[PDB]
Amino acid sequence: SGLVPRGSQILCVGLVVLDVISLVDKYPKEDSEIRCLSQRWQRGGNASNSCTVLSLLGAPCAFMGSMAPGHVADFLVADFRRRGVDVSQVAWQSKGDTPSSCCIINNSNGNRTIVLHDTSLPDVSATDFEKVDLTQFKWIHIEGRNASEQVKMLQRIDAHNTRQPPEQKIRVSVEVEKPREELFQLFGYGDVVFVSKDVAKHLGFQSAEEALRGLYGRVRKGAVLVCAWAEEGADALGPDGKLLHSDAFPPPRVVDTLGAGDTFNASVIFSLSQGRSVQEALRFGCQVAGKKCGLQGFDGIV
Amino acid sequence: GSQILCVGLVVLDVISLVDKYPKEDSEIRCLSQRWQRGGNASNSCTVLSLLGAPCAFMGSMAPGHVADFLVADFRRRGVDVSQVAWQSKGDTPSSCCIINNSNGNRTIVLHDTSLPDVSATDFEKVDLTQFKWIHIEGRNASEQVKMLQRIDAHNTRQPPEQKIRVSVEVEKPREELFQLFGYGDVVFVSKDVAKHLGFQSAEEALRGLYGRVRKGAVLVCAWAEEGADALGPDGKLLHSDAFPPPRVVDTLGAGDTFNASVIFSLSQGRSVQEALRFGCQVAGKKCGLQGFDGIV
Ligand SMILES: Cc1c[nH]c2ncnc(N3CCC[C@@H](CO)C3)c12
Ligand SMILES: Cc1c[nH]c2ncnc(N3CCC[C@@H](CO)C3)c12
Ligand SMILES: Cc1c[nH]c2ncnc(N3CCC[C@@H](CO)C3)c12
Repeated sequence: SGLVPRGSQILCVGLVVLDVISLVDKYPKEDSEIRCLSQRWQRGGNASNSCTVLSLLGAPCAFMGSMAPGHVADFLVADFRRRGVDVSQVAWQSKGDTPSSCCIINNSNGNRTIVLHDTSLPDVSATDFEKVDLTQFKWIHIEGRNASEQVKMLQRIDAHNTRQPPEQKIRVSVEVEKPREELFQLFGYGDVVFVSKDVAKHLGFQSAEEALRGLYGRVRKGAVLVCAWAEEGADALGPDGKLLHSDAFPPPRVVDTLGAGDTFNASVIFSLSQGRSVQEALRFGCQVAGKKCGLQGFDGIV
Repeated sequence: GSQILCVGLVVLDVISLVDKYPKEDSEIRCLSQRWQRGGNASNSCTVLSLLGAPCAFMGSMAPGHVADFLVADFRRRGVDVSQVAWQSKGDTPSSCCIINNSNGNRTIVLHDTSLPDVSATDFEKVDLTQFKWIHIEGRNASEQVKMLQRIDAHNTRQPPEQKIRVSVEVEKPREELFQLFGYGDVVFVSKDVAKHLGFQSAEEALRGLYGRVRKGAVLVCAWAEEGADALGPDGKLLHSDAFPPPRVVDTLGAGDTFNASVIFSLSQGRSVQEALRFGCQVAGKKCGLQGFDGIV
């Protein structure tokens, strides 16, 4: 670990996983030995994917998540490094395994069959977070997971900010991506709040417009609420009450959708961290995420 | 001539242990997962080493951290890797494996990395004098036949006391592999190959395929829980009942266990009948355990 200049990095707090994905002709019959058409060993997870996108955009970035030593962590660490991601903030667990999965994509019908391996590795805690020196970060993005612990992380950033001049304040964003009640208290934190179409739909909202208008009362004064709605583009709503929208930039053919949401989030953060307007950041997010949809993985999203 | 050589594949097996076989389009949580060194010839080496037999492995490997895991695993077992055909181009093959805990059924989705297979030229470089037995996992047929001819030629310039015993495994039902029938003192033919050729039992497959073997060879056919059979030059059919564990939890590498145990028993001077029983016994014990430890 080298010298990191003060206020230089974008930190993403969240999950990492190893997805081994095999493309097959037909679904394997039990007890057989078959040859797949293609196989990919892919690093995944929301905060993890956002870090890859930030590095490709030209931002110094860091990942903070829980990992346990082992073969899976070795591959994942080498993959983060291959993507220029700073792993120095990883919270190494003394017991357990790093999450991984085996996925089979049937070419004949596009069906995804997944076998998850999760040893319920302890999440990043408020005590893990207090030990971090915040000065090297200009932006902190939190993937909503263990809400009561994450609220303490958010309150610690808020206390740091109170004692800083405006140019030295750390910008904060949160993502509420899973429809779990406990996460809904995170709407009340951060400068930028991302709400997924899936959470919006589970809350009974039928469009990005309904979601923003219906959830804006849950956000902090002055915060921007953002909701991507796949092929319908994305919307943002700020304190001025003006609903902002950008149309989608669909690829010629959609090849890979995992994790186009994470590419959108990382692109919005990047553009806002560069001093661009909410409208400009929305458009940039739609452009990059839309481009990612027609590409396998993250190469060439530029 | 004190080591046993196995020529074939070394594969990283990513294993998921499930309570029931996954239904298509489902998302399930497995009981447990592990990385295990696989590949047929590679698994036979693991078994030969636990049986106490000095052994060596010969197959293609590409450098990296996965190869570092495979190599350190070979070395931990005490398998000699000095003959590994190290590549500069490609990556190590890996497979996604499902093991059903309710019956021990194993389902393998192999990723073949187009790694160049071991050639006749790579084998010519092998100093045959250190080996008492050479087993070849059938893959690139024409190249393997030249390796077999090289062992045959070596044997002609040796007394019957210093002759290298040869075994061949025809596991995949691929036409090219049927010439290997063919060569060697012992020919292992899978139930899978036998069924594809229209045979319904190990005995019917042995009578139907004995014409294809070289003079004085022994043809061996394992048939899972029906046990295993063998046929030698005397025309006498030999059978061994299986040794099923009360709870079959992992049959991954059970076939490799049977092959290595038969080879070991025969390399020790036991009869074909005794070697068959031994193969069934060790493979059966393996079936009731996860992996290879405790087969003793
Ligand atoms: C990389 C790694 C795998 N398993 C680990 N377990 C504990 N600490 C680690 N390290 C030590 C070097 C410095 C640091 C990375 O930047 C953390 C690791
Ligand atoms: C552009 C596109 C075509 N088909 C899609 N399907 C799903 N998501 C999409 N994304 C990714 C998230 C962000 C969203 C902003 O427009 C676009 C697309
Ligand atoms: C003993 C047993 C129970 N269930 C099995 N299922 C598959 N193979 C089996 N093996 C291993 C290969 C060799 C075969 C010996 O004839 C037995 C078994």
